Amino acid sequence: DNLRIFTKGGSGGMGYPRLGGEGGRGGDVWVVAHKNMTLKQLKNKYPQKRFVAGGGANSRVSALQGSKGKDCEVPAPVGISVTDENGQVLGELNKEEDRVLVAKGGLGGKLHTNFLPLKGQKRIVHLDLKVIADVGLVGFPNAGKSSLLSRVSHATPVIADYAFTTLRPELGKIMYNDFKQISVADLPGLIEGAHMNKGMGHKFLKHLERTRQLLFVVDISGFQLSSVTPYRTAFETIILLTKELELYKEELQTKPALLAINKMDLPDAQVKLQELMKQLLSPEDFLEKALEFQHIVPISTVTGEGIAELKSCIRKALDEQ
RNA sequence: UUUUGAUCAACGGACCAAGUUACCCUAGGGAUCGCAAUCCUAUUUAAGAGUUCAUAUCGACAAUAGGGUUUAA
Ligand SMILES: Nc1nc2c(ncn2[C@@H]2O[C@H](COP(=O)(O)OP(=O)(O)NP(=O)(O)O)[C@@H](O)[C@H]2O)c(=O)[nH]1
Ligand SMILES: [Mg+2]
Ligand SMILES: [Mg+2]
Ligand SMILES: [Mg+2]
Ligand SMILES: [Mg+2]
Ligand SMILES: [Mg+2]
Repeated sequence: DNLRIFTKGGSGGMGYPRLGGEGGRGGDVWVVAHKNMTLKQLKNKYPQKRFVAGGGANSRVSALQGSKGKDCEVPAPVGISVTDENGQVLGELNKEEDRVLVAKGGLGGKLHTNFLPLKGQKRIVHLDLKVIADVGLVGFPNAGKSSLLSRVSHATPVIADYAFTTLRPELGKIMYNDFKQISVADLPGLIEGAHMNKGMGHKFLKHLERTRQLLFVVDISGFQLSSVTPYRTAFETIILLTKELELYKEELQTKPALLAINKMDLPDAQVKLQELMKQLLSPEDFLEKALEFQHIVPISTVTGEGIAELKSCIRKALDEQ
């Protein structure tokens, strides 16, 4: 849902000398909102990504003025954010019936002025519909987010046995007895830092920006997880999780977030729970500023223990804001 | 006792005569492609730059098809 498109403005019609007058302005490119299903159409159908607008009509005998040209339109999903090639946000078609002048039609060719014709503007426009979920799930690889989403919903999420798996976020809506549906999306496990875009990087991290709230899975196996070389403590992971989010965007840290303990079934994990209870809250032997929302609940996937309790806490936060 | 006379130029030249008709009439006949000169475009060129985990090409200059313009009552 993060495609890209190129467009070209129509050319200006050439003027008719001997009092004929101005030529028509070139056609303009307006990205037009349509049914949200159109997103698949744009990226997949019409593989050629160049969209061109009709050039302005040339002046005709009897000193007819230009026809102003023929505009071209690009269907887009609702809620999409229109951004420039450099990443500048031109606009977002948040609601339907929303058109944006992404490209400018060529200035109408006027014989009296300096320029007889003028060519239409052309540019690369990035179009992305980063998942605007009610809340987002953020965790390290092998955290269990896919397993956690598997139990709450029936989305058959891909289970990441190894790191760098489940690259594409999977949107799952959680039903409640109150008949309220809350969308939860599971992204792939993130690496430490990633401010330099190491490994996976923060390219997929743009999706969380849209999400109103963040869900932090805390794998107890994560505590001192090998991570290949060094072994990282869970307390360290939380600090790094907060630190890396702040580096990518300050607002991300300020946004509401929740904590989700995972893999507490193991008796050794239960011993760690007291370590998790000890870590944070009371000052620890620290090894940037970090933020603790305190919305942490002890649960285990696979065994499906305590899952129902967490659901209530998530709903309370959503209802609050 | 030898000669001269025309924008008679409608130029084989009436000495000297314009409009108008739906108010009309008669006799009839009828019908009932080229060059150039720039400028746009489209396809094939690509000189170039390019490019970067549901992520890119555009495009000099040409070639070719169209549409204009200057170029001839
Ligand atoms: N003991 C235990 N094992 C679990 C639990 N949750 C997941 N696992 C195991 O850990 C494996 C790793 O996959 P998992 O962490 O679920 O995938 P993911 O959450 O999508 N990983 P990623 O963080 O990269 O997105 C699973 O296939 C499963 O065998 C849990 O609560 N307890
Ligand atoms: Mg005559
Ligand atoms: Mg004669
Ligand atoms: Mg003769
Ligand atoms: Mg009358
Ligand atoms: Mg009368």
